[PDB]
Amino acid sequence: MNCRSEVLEVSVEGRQVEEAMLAVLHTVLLHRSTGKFHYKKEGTYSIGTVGTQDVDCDFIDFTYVRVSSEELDRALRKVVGEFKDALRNSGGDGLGQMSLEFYQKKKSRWPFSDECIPWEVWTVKVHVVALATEQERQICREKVGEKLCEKIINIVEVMNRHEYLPKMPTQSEVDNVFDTGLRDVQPYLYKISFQITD
Amino acid sequence: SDLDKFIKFFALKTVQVIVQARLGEKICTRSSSSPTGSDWFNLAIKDIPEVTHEAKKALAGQLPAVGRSMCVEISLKTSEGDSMELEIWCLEMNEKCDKEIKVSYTVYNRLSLLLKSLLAITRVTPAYRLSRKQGHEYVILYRIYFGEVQLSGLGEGFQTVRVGTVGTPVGTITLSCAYRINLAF
Repeated sequence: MNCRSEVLEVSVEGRQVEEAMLAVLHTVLLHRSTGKFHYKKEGTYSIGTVGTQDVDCDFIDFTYVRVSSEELDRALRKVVGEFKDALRNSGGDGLGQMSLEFYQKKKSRWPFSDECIPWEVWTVKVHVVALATEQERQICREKVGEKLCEKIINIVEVMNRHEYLPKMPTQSEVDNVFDTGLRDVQPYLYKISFQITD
Repeated sequence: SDLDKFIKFFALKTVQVIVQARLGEKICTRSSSSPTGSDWFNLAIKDIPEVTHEAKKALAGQLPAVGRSMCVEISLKTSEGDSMELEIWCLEMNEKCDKEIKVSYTVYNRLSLLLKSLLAITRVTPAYRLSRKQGHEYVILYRIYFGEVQLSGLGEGFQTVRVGTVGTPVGTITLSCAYRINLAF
């Protein structure tokens, strides 16, 4: 049950912040979602099909795979955009982070005080750097791409090391484990937040 | 055995994901709240008929075991005819190296997660961008074989990435990629 946390760090130009965050967040959500559950009265369930989609980055030499959910992608794009704005406007050293937390709603049989109990946290730290020339910008597109390849490999490797997943829920408790509010896909319950540290 | 069935289709879908990641075209499939007919592991992965044929042909009714691994070789062939191995994807299995396991959906879901990891990783090895840029001075080819793993041909310093592992009552499944990092003639 013990909550697991992972931290990733990337250095990027301002114009790459959104794509870098989306690449990481969607890779994690690809692993932390399933098809929509449809229960029968006896407690049996069928599971829908999750589609996936290649996404080319325009500001990074990189491609990531995401779940084919317009709703999920809209939600992530909104908060990532707000994070990028906050980072640009903060007037600091260009340092911030986003956290993606998977949690369960406490069951009555559980001895916890909080109503939301996390079981996985993913934190992506960013440092924004400014470049002087188109030359450097082109190089940065290539190099950030190579770093994101390393980050995705790291995500997959740590995924395999995380043994815990929530118990598959009965019909009465599905909303304690999964976000059932989307049409296409069924993510584990999650919250996204960000901080601006300097 | 429902399990032998799971492992067979996991192998077949593994080949589909790798070959489709090397076509030179972005892949896009749709979700469905309703269970789609003959999609496996709750993932929309369309089957290229020719690939299913080569995969079944190589497997020949066998499943991975010690000394018997399913390998997918990705290579580059220049317009002059010279060939170069880029990647070897290896689907391996351990022997009476199992786990006293749970209900069926559990192992099924773990295989599902491994395919999701494969989807991600196939986009971040060097051959991905090479495959997207193929078609003129070179093309990307694939070959499937079943037997002993041979990692020659990948050049000096080739890297290895572990996509993941799945424990089952009959052994541990492992999926990995060995890939060339220096293009050389």
